[PDB]
Amino acid sequence: VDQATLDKLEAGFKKLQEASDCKSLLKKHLTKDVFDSIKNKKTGMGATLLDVIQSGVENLDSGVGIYAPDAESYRTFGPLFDPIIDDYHGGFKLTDKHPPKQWGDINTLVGLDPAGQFIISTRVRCGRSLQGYPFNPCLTAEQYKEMEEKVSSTLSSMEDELKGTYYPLTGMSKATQQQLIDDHFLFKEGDRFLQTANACRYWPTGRGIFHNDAKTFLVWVNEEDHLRIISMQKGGDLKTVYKRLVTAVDNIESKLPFSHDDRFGFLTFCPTNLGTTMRASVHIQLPKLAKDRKVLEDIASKFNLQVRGTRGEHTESEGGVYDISNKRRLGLTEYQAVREMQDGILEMIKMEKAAA
Ligand SMILES: Nc1ncnc2c1ncn2[C@@H]1O[C@H](COP(=O)(O)OP(=O)(O)O)[C@@H](O)[C@H]1O
Ligand SMILES: NC(=O)NCCC[C@H](N)C(=O)O
Ligand SMILES: [Mg+2]
Repeated sequence: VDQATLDKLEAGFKKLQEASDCKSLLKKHLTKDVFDSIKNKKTGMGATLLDVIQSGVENLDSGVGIYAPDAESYRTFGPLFDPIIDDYHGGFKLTDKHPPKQWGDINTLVGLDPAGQFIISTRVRCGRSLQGYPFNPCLTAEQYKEMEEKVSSTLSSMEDELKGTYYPLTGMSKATQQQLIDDHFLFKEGDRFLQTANACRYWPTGRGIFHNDAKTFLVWVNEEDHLRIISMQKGGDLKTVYKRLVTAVDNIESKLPFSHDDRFGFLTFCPTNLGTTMRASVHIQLPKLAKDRKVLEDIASKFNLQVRGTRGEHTESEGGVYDISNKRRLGLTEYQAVREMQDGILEMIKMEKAAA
């Protein structure tokens, strides 16, 4: 680690201390001891502590504030990652290891809202990293192009329900891009948390989206993770949505090598996405319970759920529509993660019906 970087870290640490109302896990867990213990360390790819905490230093409204530039970072900077990961995922000890992949019995999942008055749409995503490629901040432009080639070529072999077409962001019309984002299908462009993590270099080179014609099965290429594999549709038929995701991921896994860690399960760029990498969500209206989004969030938290705005994290609810999902992804199985959403949403709906 050089001097210019040390200077910036000391100043960043200072900034976090002075931000009396900053509530990120970065601020909470980057103690002086922790800070001093790892600030002079560097990975084989040259990732430093600055590359890890910079997004959280610059964006004090971060909930977490850190990312892993490469896989090594998770251990090189363990003293910071470890407490943050344990905290976010609701208990995960130094000696704990994420369980083996287990989709569980899909037939035990139910329709989340049969009368159709609360839930708008249901979505399940996972993320994967390609073996042999580091995370965004360590990628070159050429690697983005190489990965895009590997993934798009693989997805051309999908068949039946999953058969579809790859659409590069490069050459994509502004109108087509904006509509896909508005309809909740395509990742947004220009995220300040990702940008400051240097996760968006060379944009839009290598970025794009694959989907079947119905857009119930989608794969994001080279956004936050190398792949995000998504199943979604209108309504509350979680069983179908989840079954389609399982089929797609099992099939893609036989073709592409993805990075998996004995302790952290599937590796991802953000520590919140480790393990199952799974975020199962609904877009839902709960007018009585949502009469104050902070009350809504307090209720959700007891069910281990997270509340986001309509256009994703770091956005507001529009027209009473909230994104509610399992928060935890690591230290529980895929089945357990999706069941936390199912169970929590079914009960929150019951509470809404009962509320005055
Ligand atoms: N249950 C859902 N139904 C429809 N669209 C959804 C649902 N949950 C999330 N989305 C959309 O997914 C996109 C990604 O949002 P983000 O909050 O960035 O999720 P991720 O963890 O998938 O990256 C946004 O456009 C958001 O509207
Ligand atoms: N909504 C979320 O919890 N997103 C995961 C972390 C995103 C961003 N780096 C943050 O810390 O807010
Ligand atoms: Mg996202």
